[PDB]
Parts: sequence; structure tokens; C-alpha cells
Amino acid sequence: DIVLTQSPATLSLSPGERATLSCRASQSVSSNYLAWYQQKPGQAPRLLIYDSSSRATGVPARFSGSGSGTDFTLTISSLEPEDFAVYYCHQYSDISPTFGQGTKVE
Amino acid sequence: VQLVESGGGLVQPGGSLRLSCAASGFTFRNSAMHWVRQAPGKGLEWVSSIWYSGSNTYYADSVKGRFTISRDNSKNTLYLQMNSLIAEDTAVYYCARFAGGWGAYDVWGQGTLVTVSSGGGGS
Repeated sequence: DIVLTQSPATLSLSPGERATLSCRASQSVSSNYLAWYQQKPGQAPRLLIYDSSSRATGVPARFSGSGSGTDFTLTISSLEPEDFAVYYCHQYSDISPTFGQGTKVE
Repeated sequence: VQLVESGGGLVQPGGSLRLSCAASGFTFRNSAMHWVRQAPGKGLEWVSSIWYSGSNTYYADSVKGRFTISRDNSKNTLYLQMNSLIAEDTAVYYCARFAGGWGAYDVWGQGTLVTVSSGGGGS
């Protein structure tokens, strides 16, 4: 299994600021098959980023993902108040899909 | 484009449930479909995958031999047959369209809650 380790577990920041979230894989993620999801309380996950750096339709430019091999990062250049949620990373690059533990952004 | 789960509810350990996911707004038969669950207050955990028919299927180690995924393309419907439920299975179950290189899990249903509980006694 490809273990996805996310840090920090929790971050507290102010509106306007930059959130930098890490997702480290225990092994190279083939084809950059790595996605990010936003999840607000009571709601279903929402795709933000796939293929490491591809922004999903309707996702604001302030969200951008990057990285390759084992080190990935989601950057929210300037936080809006609605941006506060849990963020999961996800590798679809083998036959046992796995997720990170999530990062809560306050 | 939309998925709608159903079939969740409260059951006691050892019981069984069959969940349903009704797809619309896309060519169902050409999508791989997955179930992903979330225990209350916990992270996302992938449960099961099916291909176009395929019939190739894949299961997380925790549900192997108890759960069975299937699809009926003529009904635009994905299914999860949950046998031998245990407390640890308690979670919201989401169905998702897996678009791979074309979007990962780009479409999610609203989820359906499965609670497996004897009610606290008999521990």
C-alpha cells in the first residue's frame, strides 16, 4: 500500500493568508495520479485537484496543487472564510486506492 | 450529473444491507464506479471498485469476503451488498465515479448512513 501522510493535522490561519498543505507518499505515485478533495462539515467530498496539478472545473485559481514522485502540496494562496474545511489527498496510481488522514484548515 | 445513494440504516452486528447508487447525466457503462466510506469523525476510506462491467472487482482488506460490489448498466445503478456487518462498518457510504486520468473521484453522491450497533450492551 501507498501510505499518504498529510501534515500538519490542523492549521489555524487568518483570511487572506496562505495555506500550504503537505501530502507525502511512502512511494512514488505513478503518472502523478494524485488528487485533492475539500470537505465541509456534513457534506460530501468535493474534487479540487487531480493529476497532481489539474484544477477541477469551477475551482478558483487560488487553489493550486503541485509536486511529483513522493512530495505533493496544495496551496491556497489567499484564504476566503468558506475555504475552511478538511482537505484530503488521494493516490489512484495502483490497485488499492488510499487517502491521507486529512488536514483541517481553520 | 449526479449520484444518489440509498439503502442505509440501522442494523445489528451480523445483519445485512444492500446499498444503491443511482447515476444520471453521464454514460454510466463507460465509468468505473467505487464505494468510499467515512466513519463518524474519521477520514475517507476506499471500500470497493468495479470496472465497466467488468467484471473485475476490487475490495479493501477490511471488507473482503463480506461485501460484494456490482452494477446494472441497464438500470444505471451501482450496488453494494453488505453481509456480516460489524460495528467497525459504521459510516456514511459514498458512491463515486472514478474518472482516473480524467478526474479521479470527480462525482460524489450525498452518502448514505450505515450504523451497526447492538445498542451498547452485550459488550
